[PDB]
Amino acid sequence: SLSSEALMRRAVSLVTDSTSTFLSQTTYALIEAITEYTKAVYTLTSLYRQYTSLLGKMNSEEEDEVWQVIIGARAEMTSKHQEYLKLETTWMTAVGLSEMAAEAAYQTGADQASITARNHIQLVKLQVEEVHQLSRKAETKLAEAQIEELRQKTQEEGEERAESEQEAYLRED
Amino acid sequence: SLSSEALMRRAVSLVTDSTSTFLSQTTYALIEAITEYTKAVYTLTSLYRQYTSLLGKMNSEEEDEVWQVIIGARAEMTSKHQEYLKLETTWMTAVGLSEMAAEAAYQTGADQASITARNHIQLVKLQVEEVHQLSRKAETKLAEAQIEELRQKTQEEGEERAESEQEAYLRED
Amino acid sequence: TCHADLLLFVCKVLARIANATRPTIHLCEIVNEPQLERLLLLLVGTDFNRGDISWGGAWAQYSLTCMLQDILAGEL
Amino acid sequence: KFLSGQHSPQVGPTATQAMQEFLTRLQVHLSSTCPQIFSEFLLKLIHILSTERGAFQTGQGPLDAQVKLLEFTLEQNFEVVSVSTISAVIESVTFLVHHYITCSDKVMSRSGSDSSVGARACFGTRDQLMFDLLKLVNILVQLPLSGNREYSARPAYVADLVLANQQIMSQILSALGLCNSISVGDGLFTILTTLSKKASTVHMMLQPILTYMACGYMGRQGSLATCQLSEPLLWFILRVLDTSDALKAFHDMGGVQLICNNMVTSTRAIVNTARSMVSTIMKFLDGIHNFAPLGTITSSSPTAQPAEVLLQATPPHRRARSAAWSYIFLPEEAWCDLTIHLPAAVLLKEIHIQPHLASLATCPSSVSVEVSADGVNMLPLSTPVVTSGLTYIKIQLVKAEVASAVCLRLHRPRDASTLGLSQIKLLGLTAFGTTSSDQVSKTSIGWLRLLHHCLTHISDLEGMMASAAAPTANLLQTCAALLMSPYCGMHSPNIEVVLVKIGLQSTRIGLKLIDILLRNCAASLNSPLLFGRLNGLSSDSTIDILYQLGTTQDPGTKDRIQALLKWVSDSARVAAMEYGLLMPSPSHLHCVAAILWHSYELLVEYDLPALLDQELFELLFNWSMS
Amino acid sequence: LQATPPHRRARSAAWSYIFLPEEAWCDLTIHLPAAVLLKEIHIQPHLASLATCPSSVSVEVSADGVNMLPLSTPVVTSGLTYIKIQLVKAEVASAVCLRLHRPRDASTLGLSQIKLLGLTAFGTTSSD
Amino acid sequence: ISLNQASITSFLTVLAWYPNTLLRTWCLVLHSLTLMTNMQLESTAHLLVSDPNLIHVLVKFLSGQHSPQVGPTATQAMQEFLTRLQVHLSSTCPQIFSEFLLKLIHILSTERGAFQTGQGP
Repeated sequence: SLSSEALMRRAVSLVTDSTSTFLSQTTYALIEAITEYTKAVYTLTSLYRQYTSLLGKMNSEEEDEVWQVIIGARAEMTSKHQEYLKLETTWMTAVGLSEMAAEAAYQTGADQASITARNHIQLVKLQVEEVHQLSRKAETKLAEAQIEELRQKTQEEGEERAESEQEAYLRED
Repeated sequence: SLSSEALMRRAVSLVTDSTSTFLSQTTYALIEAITEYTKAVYTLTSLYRQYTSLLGKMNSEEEDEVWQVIIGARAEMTSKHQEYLKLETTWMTAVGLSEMAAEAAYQTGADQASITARNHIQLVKLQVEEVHQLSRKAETKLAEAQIEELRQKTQEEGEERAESEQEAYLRED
Repeated sequence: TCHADLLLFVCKVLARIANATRPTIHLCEIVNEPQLERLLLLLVGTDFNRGDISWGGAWAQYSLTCMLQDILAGEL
Repeated sequence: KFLSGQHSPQVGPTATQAMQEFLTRLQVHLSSTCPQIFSEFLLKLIHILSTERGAFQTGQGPLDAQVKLLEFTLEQNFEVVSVSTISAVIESVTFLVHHYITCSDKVMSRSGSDSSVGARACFGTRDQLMFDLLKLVNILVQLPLSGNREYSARPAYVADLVLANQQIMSQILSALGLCNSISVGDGLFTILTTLSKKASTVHMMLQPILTYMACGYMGRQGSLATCQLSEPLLWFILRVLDTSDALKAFHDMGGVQLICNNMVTSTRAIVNTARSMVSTIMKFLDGIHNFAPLGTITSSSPTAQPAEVLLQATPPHRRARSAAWSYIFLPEEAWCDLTIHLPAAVLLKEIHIQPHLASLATCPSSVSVEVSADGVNMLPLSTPVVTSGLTYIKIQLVKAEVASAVCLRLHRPRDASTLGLSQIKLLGLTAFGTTSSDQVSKTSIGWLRLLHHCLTHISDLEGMMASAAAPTANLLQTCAALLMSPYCGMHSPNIEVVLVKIGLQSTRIGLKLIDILLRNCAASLNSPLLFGRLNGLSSDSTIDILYQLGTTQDPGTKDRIQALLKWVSDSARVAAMEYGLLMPSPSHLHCVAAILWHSYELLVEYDLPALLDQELFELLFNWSMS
Repeated sequence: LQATPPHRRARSAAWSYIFLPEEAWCDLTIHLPAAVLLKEIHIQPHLASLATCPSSVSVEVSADGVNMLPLSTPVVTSGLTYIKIQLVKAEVASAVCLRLHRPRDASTLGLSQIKLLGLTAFGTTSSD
Repeated sequence: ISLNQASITSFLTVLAWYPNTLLRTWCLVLHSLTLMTNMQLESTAHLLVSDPNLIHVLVKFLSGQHSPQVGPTATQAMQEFLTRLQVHLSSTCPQIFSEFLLKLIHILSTERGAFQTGQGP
């Protein structure tokens, strides 16, 4: 049936291009929430530097207020993380739809549509992995700032602990 | 971003209606091919019934021509069987696509789209399985006609074979 | 010094020849008691089979079994 | 009772922690006054659990709690423990572990998370328990014995009693022979290594090894019966044979004759499974490969959905909302069956079943695999594998089986009336073709590796070993066969060393060795034959051996050279008119010439020119002009 | 713990546990404000991904809420869409510790809801 | 291929002491015993039932990550084996088969038996 297969091929090209546009919008929403997450990550990084600059016993209206802002930043980062994770779950569902569409394109013989699908899938996945690399970069620098904050915090802690042992030794011993 | 998620939901609605278009088209092509297969099935059935009426020497100058026609009918029916089975493979591909699309819909909260897709799938699957029921009846009736053809052939040729043994015994033995 | 791949064809040829003759060749016409005992010990003997390691491998075992079965069936 | 036992057999961390807590308190309270009774109690406890029809032997009871007990026992001190109980536990434990290795299951199914090493695997669950028992045995054999040999001390050791115990040693050595290259095999190997280190005399260690090497399966006798060797056991024997004293003792007890006799006998008892020119011819006529797509899959239930989609090589997308195949269980049905008929028998190695990942509740709770080599009479491979909670079902056959049909009996899911499957793979090999893609255990090479080590490990003793090894009948014919066979776990150069050292230890076998290489290499239903190889075939190895025989300076050199020249004249004479004479190797003729040349330039101590008479020279001229 | 269960098709497990490679059991201790006559414990696994359902569940109950006592040997729970553990003999329980075994084929354990059904000594909830 | 009384006795003895009897081995054993009851040797079934090693063998069989079950095929073989014993003994001496069944069930039920410990298929 010439008309039947021709139209069915054309329809699978429509499914392919719709699923491509959808997956693009999904990648864009995912990238948006990943970007907001990244922003929050860099914010938390700077806030860790701040808190590290405020380590040792000093104005709690500075130290613990910076800590409170750090809590706010953490909440922002975590909520956006959860939302971009929902987006990414839907994004993987979208990838799955695009792949199933490419297989439909083969079964009908719209191999040109199947190829264009595969191309778009690859471009999207590449850019997504790229923004994932940006996310990992931000997260690695956040981890670095966490490590700096740990070094400083622990330093102060151990110093104070030693001094407290000596001050306890000043008495009754 | 409610606007972002709403545009996302409408994008998924677009995927859902384009998958419903492709699924409808594949269902229509499948129904056509199933119908023509069923046509060849009932044709071959009637042709076997005729050939059964032509069993034996009663009209060899007819038996051999109905046989040739039956060969052409077999070829047409079987090529259409394979064709509509590839078509049905594509149909199940489209069903799976539309289901994954409902999955993306539910994920994005386009529940109205998801339900529309699900009800479309149910309608399509029911109509498909109706034409499939017609095809399976036609195949059953072809099988029965072939069975009766085999019974009649094996009976008449068995009696003729016994007669041929008896006729070989009539002479020189 | 001999190889299992040749053994597979030896078994196949043996069975085919046995089943090809008009008075099908019976296993008793092929072997005597020590020979048949050694033949079966190749399949079941612990000097030729060590559990997971079978004489000539799974393919050799299967070919010998198939040859024996074919010869018997020709007899039967 | 506590350790002997739909609930899991485990007891959970809390109950298991209670048992450890109970035992730990016992240990602490007894430490300062009388810890020997606690250890005796543990060993008596472990003995009772290990005896036949005991908890360990039957696989009963809380495995976590049993392993925790075993782990706890491994940290205890066994000083001043009676030797009777120690020998009882070692006997019981070794019997158990030997039983475990011999009773290993035919199929193997692990989850993708599990990455443990099988028991039959060296130099890297019930396996942990068996390994834990073996660690205990290792600790016990190292205990020094008291003056009267009735209690552990604190320079003899329990190893002597173990080594003096023929049944215990037979079990350990036979058990290690079923292993292949930390797991159970490591435990057996470590224990055997421990026994050798602590043995009072090298004879104590060698006798069990020699006794094992002198018998067949389970100590049987017979002309063609020989012990099972394995790379771990062979590696251990080589370590045992590492010293000159051990090698001297091995020689003194008939070890060399034994291994040489075994090589001849075992070589008779094996057929080469390496592919040969028959396989090449099949290839000329045009890691494992999935044959499921080629097969037809059916089910005994008339109402089952067609499952051909399962056989397709390409699996559906992992998030597909509909299972490729689904089965609706009748309320009284526990098992559904899927029969895969293959067009021809294949060496089945694995069966992969992919459940519908989107709805794992429909995955079968268990799968019973039956395999039919003839495709008609199905035979269960093993008890059904528990499969609930598995995203992927990989059923590996430990021993690949010829299979033309595979019947999968899938148990109703725990919490669903429908069974959903995605794909079935039947992986394996064909007899021939492109899809047809422990040597020591399956060939006689292990004996030759032992023989080579004896000849070469300690040079100062080489002579003696060769003298002890040369006499055995058909030894040289067999070594030549192993020399000309495809690589089977021993590189050709090592075989060359054996042949050269055997042939050079006396003139008589040099003539026999030259005749074997040039004239007749066949053996001189139980007798060795070595019919499989053409006479006089030359290779890099044979050419080097002939050169080494010719150019080695010793009393026999003359005679050997004579033999070579004799073969030349014989060859030439036969040319002017036994297979080695009919088809003389051109490489060997050039090797004879090179021998003559290099002997002239080396200033040998015999009369080389006298051997080169004019009649032989005329023969060569007539031959070449022909 | 929420009284209203998540949607049966909730595509993401309400709670998930990532198993360390050496961890076999995860524990969940539910402390109640006061002792109740516990009769059943219902655990709802994430139905979308049953591979994360615990392979087995060991229930410990503490009448005083301090000294946990295993009820029985762990119940095999792999392949179950719903985990209903009925106590044959109702037990006074102020705390319940659920020890969930790592799934057979997953490194993460996903749960939706836990119900502790039972009665109180008195009040409206005090309903051979 | 007909085995003699000594052969069957040796088979049962080996099975009684055979330590490594896996499920495929058991299916082979049960199928073979089924066919042996059909042999013309005193009937072979009487020889089998009169041997205590037969009870030892079935006790081991019923005493046992795999499910404890044996699957329909192994279970069907065991049922087929028992059915053949019953049929051959019906016309001559069913009391020993019934006595065998109760002795079998008794052994399995005694303390530390299969039933008491909940082991086996």
